[PDB]
Amino acid sequence: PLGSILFRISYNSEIFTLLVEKVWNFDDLIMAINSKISNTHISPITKIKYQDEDGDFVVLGSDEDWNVAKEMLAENNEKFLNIRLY
Amino acid sequence: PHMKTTKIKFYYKDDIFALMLKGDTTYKELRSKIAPRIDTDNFKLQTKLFDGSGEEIKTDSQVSNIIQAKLKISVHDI
Repeated sequence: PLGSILFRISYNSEIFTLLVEKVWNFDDLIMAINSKISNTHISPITKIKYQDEDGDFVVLGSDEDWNVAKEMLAENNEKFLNIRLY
Repeated sequence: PHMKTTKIKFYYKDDIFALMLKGDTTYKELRSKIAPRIDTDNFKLQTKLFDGSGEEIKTDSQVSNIIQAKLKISVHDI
């Protein structure tokens, strides 16, 4: 609804979307992720991957990167996220 | 404005990380950024291109240029 980011997460050969407001840090969003990804039946995970504009997949799990995620988005203000697990 | 930075990625073994370097970032800066991403404090960075064997960002004139040029990077253990 509000200015939140939907974490498109593709774990294995499936897709899961976890919403995370731009006001939260790598935790909440993870806390959010774990809340949506745990359904994969493997582990709560602790790191995520995110597709960059380059056309490849990178990681994200730090305050520095976290800022890159929001900013990388800000540029397009899509309000979503192309995440991937495993 | 508030904090202008660049969106440059990096590749470690089989993983890719993403970092933000301002228009004045030095190598050490760039390197310190990749470290917290990797699982080592002994890692190198290199501009990754069609070959994947570009130049190793060890000096500020490169890392920076990578932030400017938006050059892809590949980090590895040393």
